[PDB]
Amino acid sequence: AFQVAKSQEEEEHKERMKMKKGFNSQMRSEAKRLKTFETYDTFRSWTPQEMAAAGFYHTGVKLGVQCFCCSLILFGNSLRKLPIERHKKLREEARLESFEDWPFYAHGTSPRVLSAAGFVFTGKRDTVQCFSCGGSLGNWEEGDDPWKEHAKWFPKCEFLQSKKSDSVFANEELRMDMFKDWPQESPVGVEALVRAGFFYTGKKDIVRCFSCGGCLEKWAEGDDPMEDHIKFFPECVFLQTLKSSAEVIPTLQSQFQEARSLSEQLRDNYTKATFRHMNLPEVCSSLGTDHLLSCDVSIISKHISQPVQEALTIPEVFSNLNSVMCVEGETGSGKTTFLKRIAFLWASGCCPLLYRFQLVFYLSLSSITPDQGLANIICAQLLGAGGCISEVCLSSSIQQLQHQVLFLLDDYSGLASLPQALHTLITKNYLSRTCLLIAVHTNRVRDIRLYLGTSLEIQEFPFYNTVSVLRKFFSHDIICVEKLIIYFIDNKDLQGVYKTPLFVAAVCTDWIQNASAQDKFQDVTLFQSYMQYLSLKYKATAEPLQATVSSCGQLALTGLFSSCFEFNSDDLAEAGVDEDEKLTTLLMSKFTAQRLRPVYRFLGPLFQEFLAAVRLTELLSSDRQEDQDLGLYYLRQIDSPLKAINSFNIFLYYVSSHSSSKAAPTVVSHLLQLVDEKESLENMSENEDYMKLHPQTFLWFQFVRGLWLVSPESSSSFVSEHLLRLALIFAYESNTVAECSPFILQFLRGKTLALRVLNLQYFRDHPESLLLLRSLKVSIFAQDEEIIKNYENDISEGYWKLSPKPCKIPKLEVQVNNTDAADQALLQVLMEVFSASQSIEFRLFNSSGFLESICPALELSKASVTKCSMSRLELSRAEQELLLTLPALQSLEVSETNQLPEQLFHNLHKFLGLKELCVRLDGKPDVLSVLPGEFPNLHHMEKLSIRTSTESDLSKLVKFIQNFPNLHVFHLKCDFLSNCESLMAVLASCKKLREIEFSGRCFEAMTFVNILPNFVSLKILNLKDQQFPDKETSEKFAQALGSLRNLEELLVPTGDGIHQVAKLIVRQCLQLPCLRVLTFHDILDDDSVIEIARAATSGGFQKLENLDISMNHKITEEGYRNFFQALDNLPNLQELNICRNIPGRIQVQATTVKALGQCVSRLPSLIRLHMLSWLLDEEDMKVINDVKERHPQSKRLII
Amino acid sequence: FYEPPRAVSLFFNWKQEFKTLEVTLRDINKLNKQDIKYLGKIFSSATNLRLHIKRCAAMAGRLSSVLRTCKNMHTLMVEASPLTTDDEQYITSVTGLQNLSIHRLHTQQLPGGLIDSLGNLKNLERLILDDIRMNEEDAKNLAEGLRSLKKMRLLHLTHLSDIGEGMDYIVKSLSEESC
Repeated sequence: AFQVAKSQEEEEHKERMKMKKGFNSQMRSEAKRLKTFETYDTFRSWTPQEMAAAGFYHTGVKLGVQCFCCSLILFGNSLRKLPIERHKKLREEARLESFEDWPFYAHGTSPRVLSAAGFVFTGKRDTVQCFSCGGSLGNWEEGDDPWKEHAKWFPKCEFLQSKKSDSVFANEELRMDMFKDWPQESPVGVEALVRAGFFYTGKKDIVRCFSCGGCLEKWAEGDDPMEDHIKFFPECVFLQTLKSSAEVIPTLQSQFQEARSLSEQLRDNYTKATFRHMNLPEVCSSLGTDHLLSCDVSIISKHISQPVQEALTIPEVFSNLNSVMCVEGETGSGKTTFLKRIAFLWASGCCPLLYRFQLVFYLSLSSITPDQGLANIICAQLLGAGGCISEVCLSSSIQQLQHQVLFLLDDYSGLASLPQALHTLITKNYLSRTCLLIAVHTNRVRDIRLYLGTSLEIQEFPFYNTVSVLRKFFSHDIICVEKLIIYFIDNKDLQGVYKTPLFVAAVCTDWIQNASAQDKFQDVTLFQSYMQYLSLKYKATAEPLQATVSSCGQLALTGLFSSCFEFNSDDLAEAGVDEDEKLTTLLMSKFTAQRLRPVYRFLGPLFQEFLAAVRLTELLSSDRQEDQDLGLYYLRQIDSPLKAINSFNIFLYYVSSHSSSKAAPTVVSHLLQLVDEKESLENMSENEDYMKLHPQTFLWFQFVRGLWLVSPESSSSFVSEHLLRLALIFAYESNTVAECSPFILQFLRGKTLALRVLNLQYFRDHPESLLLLRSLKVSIFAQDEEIIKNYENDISEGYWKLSPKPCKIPKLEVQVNNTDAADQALLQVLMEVFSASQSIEFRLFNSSGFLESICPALELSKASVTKCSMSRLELSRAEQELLLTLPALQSLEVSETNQLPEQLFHNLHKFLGLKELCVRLDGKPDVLSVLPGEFPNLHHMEKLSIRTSTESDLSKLVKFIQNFPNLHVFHLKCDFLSNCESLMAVLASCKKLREIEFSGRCFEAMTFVNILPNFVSLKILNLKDQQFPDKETSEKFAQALGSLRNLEELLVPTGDGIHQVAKLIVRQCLQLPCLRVLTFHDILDDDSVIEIARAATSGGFQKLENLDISMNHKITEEGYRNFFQALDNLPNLQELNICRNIPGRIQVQATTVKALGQCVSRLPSLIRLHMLSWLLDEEDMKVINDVKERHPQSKRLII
Repeated sequence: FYEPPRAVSLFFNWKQEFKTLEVTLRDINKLNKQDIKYLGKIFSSATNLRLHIKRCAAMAGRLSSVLRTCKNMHTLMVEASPLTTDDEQYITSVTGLQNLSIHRLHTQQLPGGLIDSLGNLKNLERLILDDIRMNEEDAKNLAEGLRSLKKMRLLHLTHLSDIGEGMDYIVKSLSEESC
C-alpha cells in the first residue's frame, strides 16, 4: 500500500542521487537502442521497442529512464501505465497506400479532407485509424467532423494534442571552413572528418564528398572517420589515390528497359496493400494489422559450430544480412509473419537501409512442388511474371542484378528436388550472389544445414508480449488483465507455458468469444481453450490427428512416467508413424545436430503434463478393457499422499478440467486410498520435476516436514485440508455429487478439520451429511497465516451463505496467542458459530486484551462450554466470575500462575461435569476448605494434576480421592509430603490405577512395592528423581515391576540401583510385549548397557519405539559394543538421547563412533537420535550425512 | 604411505568389515596435527591392524600420541626409527599386539622399557630382534621377561653384541616347559 511510495522514495531517491547524467544530444541513435534494449535483464511486462520509441532512454540497469524535455529518472515499469502516455502525464507512403483502397460507400464525407486531417485507411470496409492511435472504426454518418470525430470517437489518442497543440569550396581550407559549422551532437574527431575528403551541406549528419560524392548515412557518436567511406564507397577517386585496392582489404574484412521497367512493375506490385491480411484475428476479425497493432519477438542467432552466438533483433538482421539463411519457429505463426513482415514493411521504408533493397520474393512451398520455376508460382499465386521477358530471362534479371535480391523462401520440409530452377538454385547458391531466406521447422534443419552460415531461432518473450497483445486487443476488459499480471507472480512460471506468441489467438477467443474466463481465470481454462483450438484448427474426424492427440498423450505418459522429458526416440510404440501429422500437429519435434540417436523436444515441458491430462480423461471415460487399466496403472504408480499436494495439485488440477465423471470415483478413490503414511515424504522429495512453484515446491516439502516435525495431527490436518480441498474442487466440478457422496462420507470421518469455508459453493451441496467431521479448529502458530497465503495464492460469509439455518453443528476448537485484540466483529462470528456448534474447545495462550474480549464473548454466549485452557492469564476476579457462573463445564486446565485462584476454585467446587484441572506452581496447605463442597457433586473426573508447595490436609484427599470410581491419568509432583500411609490408603483402596505420573515428589517408595502388586493392568508409569538402592528397591521393585507386563511407557529415575536391577528389570521389560517408551535417566553404567546389549540381542523387543539412555557415566568403544548390538538388532526403535555429560566427552573414539553411525543406519525405523555433548568434525558430518542419506526414513539427528 | 586427504576420503565414505589392513609408513618428517588426526582415524576400518614403521623421524616420541585412538592393532614392525622408553611402555601397554619386529637400534636399551615390561604382551607369538644395543644384565631381565610369556612360537635374536653369558639365561628361559 504505502510501501510502494516509501520504497518509491527509497530506490527512486537512491537512484535520484546516483545517475542524473544525461547526454541529450547523444541518445537518438536507433542501433544502440535496439541493441541495448534487447540483451538486458528483461523481467518486466513492458515492450522495449516503443519504449525505445517513447521519448525516453535507458541503459539496461533496472529500468531507470530519462529524457530531454522532462529530465527525470523513471523505473519500476508496472501495469497499465503506458510509458508513451506516461511520457506525457509525467512531464508520404502510408497516407498514399491508405486512400488507394478507397471504396464507393463513404462519400458523404470527402476523402481529401480525410487526407488533410491525418487519417490512415487499413484496406477493409470504410474503416480508419490514425498513424499513432490504434483504433480502426467505421460508423460513418452525415456531418462527421473528421478531426473532431477523432477528438470524439474515443479519448485514447493523445497524438491529437501531442501533434496539434559548395562549388567554390573545393579545397580543405574552404572544405574545413564549411566544417567549422560543426554540429554539437558529434563528439567524433572533426579534423579527421575534414581529412576524410568530405564537406558539409547543411542538414543533420549527411556529408558530401567532392571526388565521388560520398554523403551517406551511419553517422553516430563513436564511429570511425574513414571506415564508412571506404567500405561503402570503394570507388572514390581521391580515396583511390589515398587507399587503393590492397588497402581496402582490412575494411573488406571489417564489413535494360525490360529489366529496369520490370523492377518498376514488380516494385509497384510488391507494395500490395491487401497483402497485410492475416488470420491471427481469425473469427474475432478485429480491425487491425499485426505490426502496428501487435508486438514482436527476437532472434536467437546461433552459430553452426555450437556457440549460441547472439540474440539479435529485426534491424540487426538488416545490418549483417545472410546470403542464405534458415529460421525455426511455427508456420502460420511468426516465420511467415516474419517474411510478410519483411515484404509489407518493405512497402514502408523507415530503416536507414530501406528503399534501396531491390527484389524480395515471398514463397510458401508447402502447397507446391510444381517442377517449374518462376512463371509457375508468380503467375499462379501472384499476378504474373511477364511474357515478353522469358522465365529464364526473368531468371536472367535475377542473375544480372544479384547483389540486392532478397528471398523469403518457406518450407523446404515439404519440398523435394522436383522444382528445377528452385532446387538447382538452392544447391548452387553461389551462382546467384543473392540473399536467400528460408523458414523450415526443427524437424528438417539438416537438409538446409549444408547451405547455411548461421541458424536463426524465433522465440517468444512472454514477459511482455502476452500483456502487449492482451493489452492492446483487450483494452475493453482490463481487470482480468490485472488477474493475469497478479497471476504472473503467484505463478512465476507463467513464462513456462506461453511458448508461442501467435497461437495466443485461442486466448483471444477465450476472452471475446468465451467470456467464462473473465470469472474463471486460472490456467486450465486457458490452455483447455488452447486444446479446444487444436480441435478447431485442423478440424477433422477420428484420424491419427486424433490418435496423434491420444498417442502423444501416451508420449506424455512416458513423459511423466519416468520423468523423462527430452526423449530417446527409441520407444515410438506410443505414437510412431507419419511424423508429418505430429509435427504439422506440432506436439513435439526432434534434435538438430548430431546425437547417437536424436532427441525429441517439446514446445512446453509443463504443457506436456496437460497432454497427459487429455490422456488421463481418455483413460478415464472410455473403453474399459485395459485402457483404464493403463490410466489406473500409472494412477496407482503415484500413490503417496505427501506427493499428492504438489504433484496432484498441478497435474490433477490439469485433470480438474474435462468433466466427464465415468471414473472420477476411481481417482477420488485414489484420493481416499491415501492413508497415514511416512515414506510419502521422500517419495515426493526423491522426484526431479516440480512444475510451476518450483523452489516454492521445495519449500512446501520443507514446511510440511516442519508440520510433521511438531504435530502429527496438524500435519495430517493440513493434508486433510489440501486433499479435501482439491477433492472438493474435483468433486463439484466433476458433478459426482450424488454419485460419490457416501464414499466422500468415508473421506470425511475421523479427520479433524480447521474451519475453511470460502469455496462454499463447492461444499454446500449437502452439508448435513458433510457435517460429521471429527473436530473443528480455529486459532489466532504461523500455520493459519500460511493458509491465508494459500487461499491468497469470510468465516460467517461462506458459513451462513453456505447454510441459512445450520443443524447439529459439531464441537469446536479455539487457540489464542498473546498478540490478540478484542474486535467485536469476529466476536459476532463467534456468537454465530457458538450458537451453531455443540460445545466449545477453548485454549488461552498468554492472551492479553482478552478480558475485554471474554466479557462480550460469554455475554453473547449461553451456558454451553466444555474446554478452557488457562495458559498464563492475568487472574482477575470478574472474568472468572463470568466463567464461573456458566454450568456444564467439563474441562479446565490450570498449570501456570504462582498467583492462585480462590473464588474460581472454591466456587468451581459447585457445578457438575468438570473433569480437568491443574495445580502446577500454586502452593496450598489450607485452600482445600470448600473442596468438600465438591465432594457430594462429582464422581465424574478424568484429569487430576496437583502441585503444592508444602503439605496440605490429606484426610479429605484420601476420603474422596478414595471415593473415585473412574480413575485416569494422574500428574503428581513436588512437595514435602512425608506421608506414605494416607497415599498408601488411597492408592490401596482404588481400582483403575493404570496411568501414573509421580514425577519427583518427596516420598518413600515402600508403598509402591505394596500397591503395584494390587494392580496389574497399568500401562504408563513416570517417575522423577527418588531414592533407589540396589537390593531393597532392586529386589522388591524387581518383583513388583516383574509382575507388571501390561505397561507401555516406562520412566525410571536416578538411583545407585545397579546392574542387578538391569538383570531382573531389563530381563522382565525385555520379556513383555505391548511396550513403547523406555527411559533410564541418571542410571545405566556400562555393565547395565551390557545388560541392554545382550538382552537387546535376542529380541522380544519388536514392539518398542521410544528409548532414552541420557546420563551414562562414560560412553566409549564400550558404548560402541553395547549400542552396537543394542542399536543393531531391533527394527522398530525411533528415540535415543545421549547427552548432558557436558564438558569433555570426546573420549568416544570418533571413528568408531562413525562405525556406530553405520550401526544406527542399520536401524530402519528410527527418527530421532540425539548425539549431544561431544565434538564433531568435518569428517563425521560427512559420514552421518552420507549414511543418513542411505535410507532417508530418519530426519532427526540432533547435534 | 610415502613421505593425505584423498585416502582419508577413500576410507571415509563407506565402512565395511575389512579383515586386516597393512600400513606402510615411509619417512615421516613433517608432522602436523591434521594428518595425525586423519591418519589416526583411518585405522579403524579393519578388524586387525598391521603397522609398519619405515625410517620415520617425526615418530621418535609420538608413538602413543597418535596411536591413542588406535585401539585396533594386530602386529607392528620397527624399521630404523628413534624410540623412547615410554613409547616402549606403550608397546607393552597394549594387549592385542601379537607379533612384533624391531630393527636397527643404535642407542642403548634403557631399563623400564620394552625388555623390562616384556611380560605384558600375553598373545606374543612372533618376535623379531635385530641390531639392539644392550648389555648382559639387560639380556638377563630380558630373559626374565621371556619367562613370563608362554604363547610364543617364533623368535629372532639376530645380530646382537654385549651378550656374554646372557644366552644361558635366554636358553634357560626358553627350555623350561614344552612351549
